[PDB]
Amino acid sequence: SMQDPIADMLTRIRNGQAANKAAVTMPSSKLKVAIANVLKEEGFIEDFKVEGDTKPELELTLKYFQGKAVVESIQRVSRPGLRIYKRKDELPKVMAGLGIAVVSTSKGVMTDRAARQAGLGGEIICYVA
Amino acid sequence: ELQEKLIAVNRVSKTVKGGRIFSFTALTVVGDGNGRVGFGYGKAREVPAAIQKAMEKARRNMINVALNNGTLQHPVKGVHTGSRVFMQPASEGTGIIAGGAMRAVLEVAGVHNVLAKAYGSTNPINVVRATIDGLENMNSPEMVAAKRGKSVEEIL
Amino acid sequence: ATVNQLVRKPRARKVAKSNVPALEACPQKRGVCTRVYTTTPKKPNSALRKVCRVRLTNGFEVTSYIGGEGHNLQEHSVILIRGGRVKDLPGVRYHTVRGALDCSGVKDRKQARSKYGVKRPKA
Amino acid sequence: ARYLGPKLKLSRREGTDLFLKSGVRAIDTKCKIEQAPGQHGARKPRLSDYGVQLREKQKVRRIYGVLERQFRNYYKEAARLKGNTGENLLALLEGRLDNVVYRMGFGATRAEARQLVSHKAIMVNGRVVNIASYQVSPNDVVSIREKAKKQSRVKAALELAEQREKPTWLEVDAGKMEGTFKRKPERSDLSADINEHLIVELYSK
Amino acid sequence: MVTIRLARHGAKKRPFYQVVVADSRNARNGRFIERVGFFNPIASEKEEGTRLDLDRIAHWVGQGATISDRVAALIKEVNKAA
Amino acid sequence: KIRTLQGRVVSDKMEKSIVVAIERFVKHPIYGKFIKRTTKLHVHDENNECGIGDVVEIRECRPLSKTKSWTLVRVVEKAV
RNA sequence: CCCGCAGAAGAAGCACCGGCUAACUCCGUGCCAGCAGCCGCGGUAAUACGGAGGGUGCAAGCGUUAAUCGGAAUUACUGGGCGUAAAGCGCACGCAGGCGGUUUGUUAAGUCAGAUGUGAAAUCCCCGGGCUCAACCUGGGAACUGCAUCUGAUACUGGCAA
RNA sequence: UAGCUAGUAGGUGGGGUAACGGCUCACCUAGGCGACGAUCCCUAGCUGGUCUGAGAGGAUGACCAGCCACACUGGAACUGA
Ligand SMILES: [Mg+2]
Ligand SMILES: [Mg+2]
Ligand SMILES: [Mg+2]
Ligand SMILES: [Mg+2]
Ligand SMILES: [Mg+2]
Ligand SMILES: [Mg+2]
Ligand SMILES: [Mg+2]
Ligand SMILES: [Mg+2]
Ligand SMILES: [Mg+2]
Ligand SMILES: [Mg+2]
Ligand SMILES: [Mg+2]
Ligand SMILES: [Mg+2]
Ligand SMILES: [Mg+2]
Ligand SMILES: [Mg+2]
Ligand SMILES: [Mg+2]
Ligand SMILES: [Mg+2]
Ligand SMILES: [Mg+2]
Ligand SMILES: [Mg+2]
Ligand SMILES: [Mg+2]
Ligand SMILES: [Mg+2]
Ligand SMILES: [Mg+2]
Ligand SMILES: [Mg+2]
Ligand SMILES: [Mg+2]
Ligand SMILES: [Mg+2]
Ligand SMILES: [Mg+2]
Ligand SMILES: [Mg+2]
Ligand SMILES: [Mg+2]
Ligand SMILES: [Mg+2]
Repeated sequence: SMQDPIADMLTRIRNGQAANKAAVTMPSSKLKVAIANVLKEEGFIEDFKVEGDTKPELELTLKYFQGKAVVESIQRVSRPGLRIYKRKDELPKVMAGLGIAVVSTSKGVMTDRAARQAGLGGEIICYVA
Repeated sequence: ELQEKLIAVNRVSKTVKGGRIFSFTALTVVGDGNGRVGFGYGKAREVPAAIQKAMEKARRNMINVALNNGTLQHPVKGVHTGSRVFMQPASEGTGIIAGGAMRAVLEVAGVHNVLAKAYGSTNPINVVRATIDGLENMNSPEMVAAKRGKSVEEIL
Repeated sequence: ATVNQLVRKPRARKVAKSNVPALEACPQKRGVCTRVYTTTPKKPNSALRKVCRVRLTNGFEVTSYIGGEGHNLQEHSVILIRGGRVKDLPGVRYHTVRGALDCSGVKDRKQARSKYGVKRPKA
Repeated sequence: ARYLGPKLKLSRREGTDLFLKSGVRAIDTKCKIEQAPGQHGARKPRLSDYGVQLREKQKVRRIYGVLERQFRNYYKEAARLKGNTGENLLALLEGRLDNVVYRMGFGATRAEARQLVSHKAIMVNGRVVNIASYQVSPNDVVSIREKAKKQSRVKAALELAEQREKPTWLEVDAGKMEGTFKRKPERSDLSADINEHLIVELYSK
Repeated sequence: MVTIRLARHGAKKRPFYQVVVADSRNARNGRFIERVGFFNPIASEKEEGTRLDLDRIAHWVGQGATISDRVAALIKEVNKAA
Repeated sequence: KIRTLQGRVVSDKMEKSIVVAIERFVKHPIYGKFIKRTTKLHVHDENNECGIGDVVEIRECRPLSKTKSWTLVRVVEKAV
């Protein structure tokens, strides 16, 4: 069974970057758009779109740079078997600041850099380095 | 400018109809004092002819490392076949906290302040390959500005 | 391995033993000699190793190597043992202290001399 | 607590002059400086990692005359202070009282600068101080006191102290025999053939 | 009863005296309710050696604490100083 | 105002008394997993209103018995 | 603590030197006498045993044994593995347990933020202060990862509902 | 070591204590605890701390300070805040 529909979103990115896929398609969700919005404003993916009325279907336009993948590493952290919460001074750094860590804070999902500024921590989603 | 260090020298053998025949592997590493680092491997019947070949094969297949001031830019890992290797940036005062063949490839590289650890095998041949593997995928504060179409100050 | 498997049954550490069980976490023990004898070692070595059989105060009956060249031990002698095994003699786990309580030191010794219980010669 | 063996026998093991003699006469006329001491001294075997980490650490102890448990604590106090550990270490050695007596030239060598201190002939802030290991904050004036200000060896050592290259960061007089510790030394004004980072990596195991 | 007394916490030949609010049945260097100051007889010049939190000493006396005979000289001194 | 606790009725076979298991949901001190824990309490109910499966809310009081120092306040979710 | 006097006087040992591991040569034995933490040494040229000269390391201490943790990612939460090196139950069904697609509302248990009450002193750390320096002693903080309580957030997990 | 428990588990009333309470007794009910480890055996004074380690941890509880227990062994009360 699909226990973890967010780890499949990161897996389908990670697998498509190694296959030089122009785009990856997947089922849509409310949580998948908020992750794919942080993935575009921070710059890792070029575009995202969602089509469908009864059952929507998201589609990420994957991004490449000079012949290699922009998403260099993408990892699940707070899996269904182990949840990870950090206070606002316990927030992780990924690649010494040269890579973001998508966090679920109470004012919407944002990055870790934006969540230190808000003065509030949250559940860590993933490391997109 | 090409400074040089030889790491290990070991005697190998080979059985024939007559008997056993010996020969000498010699493992080096080179580097100038900034990001260009290389290494070579030569094998011959006699040791001065085999440190010759390894130091000759080291002066080519040099590779660039985007150095920071005297150190790394972020934590990084590197594997080659037996040896997983961790090395970590540091601040001016702690020196090369490393060891083995991992120490020598770090001296001629141009880097002076590391924290580091060797896990797995510490075969000196493979562990110089797992540390070049870790230095080569260390990415600068401006190659990530180029990658996401950004300026460095928006990344800090 | 998995995080539910380490809750229900945690990781368990191997309880390490000791190879000097008659000292019983004591540095030295006083014993009484019961047989002085010699013994040939295992192969590839070849000698006549000088080693006695001691009755310790805590009740244990162990063999104990007598180091150095020449000694003055008899039966019913009262010596002090310390630990550390002689490798090539299978069964010997203890050494004797030369220069402690009945044992005299090595005669004519001038090097590594504290190890063998010899007063400093004045020259 | 002091090295009481031959002086130039330690310079021969390390390789250069550690300045343990006053140098009126030339060191290449008194001891064979580029040979190790002993029967097997001319042979130079190839030295390892632990050799050159230890040889560098012995070289900086033997210049200044500190022993090991007191030199071990200079490493744990250089590391505790803020900033660069190995550069903090030399600033501790350069704050000893028998070193200020040698940088101000009141003694001939660092041991005769020590025995000026060891026999109660050195004031600090107008107070008699006996210890060779008094750490000196800046602005602390240090002087020959009036008890020993006529000794035949102090101004005879100032004739040597002109011949040595003067330290930048201090001040001293020729007739008044007082000296001011104006600041603690910058690293570039220390000698640059001391490989201070090897001592760090030896202790930082 | 609750008392304000001294407590010897120093090195040998160099006494230092923590003044502490304690229950009077305990030991000298043992259990106490509240540290309310200190006193040093081997104090130097140009520094402080005798400091007493008087906001609490007036509290506990009106509560009903007693005062040591030696503290009652230190309250006599600091009420010369100001 | 009062430090109160919900719980679940586990048995009510002794009279003017109920036993109440109170679930708590607390992290592990090593692994970081969350684990359901269970605390039973003997509760004094007067007038014998509680039955099995019934959620209840309780409060702490003076000791009524050897094992009984909790008393309820109200009842929710009687039925199935 | 200080002032003086006479006098270099009264005041240096312990381990180690084949590789690991800083430090090498002659002579004595001759698989003997011995060494030894591991690998190993000794059967007639022993940088390995015993003595010497020389050297190295620490030093009023230096060794040895005992005990602890570290190296050991060698019980791995951080942080390992299971085709052949040890390691997938012979195969299955299934209760407790673990985990659970997608939208909306509500709730606020987990989660998060701030405040309050407690977290003894000493110790650890930071910046100072005093014994000639140091050890040692003391002033102010910081810390004490926690726990309760009150108000607020609602992204995510749980509860209830469609 | 997988079953343990009869004042045992709760109820009502009398006594009792400085005070709540099976604390004690009479009477009723037939419960209570346990796989989230009851019972049983082996060991052990607890903490603030200490030692080790980059950390997470692992080992430890000598001095100093907090709390408990005993005063030759096994029992018992008296006087008194
Ligand atoms: Mg290995
Ligand atoms: Mg020796
Ligand atoms: Mg430092
Ligand atoms: Mg050897
Ligand atoms: Mg060597
Ligand atoms: Mg030997
Ligand atoms: Mg032969
Ligand atoms: Mg010979
Ligand atoms: Mg471990
Ligand atoms: Mg071990
Ligand atoms: Mg393995
Ligand atoms: Mg197998
Ligand atoms: Mg199978
Ligand atoms: Mg099945
Ligand atoms: Mg769900
Ligand atoms: Mg909450
Ligand atoms: Mg909170
Ligand atoms: Mg404290
Ligand atoms: Mg001071
Ligand atoms: Mg919610
Ligand atoms: Mg929901
Ligand atoms: Mg009753
Ligand atoms: Mg009553
Ligand atoms: Mg006991
Ligand atoms: Mg470690
Ligand atoms: Mg007795
Ligand atoms: Mg009794
Ligand atoms: Mg009375």
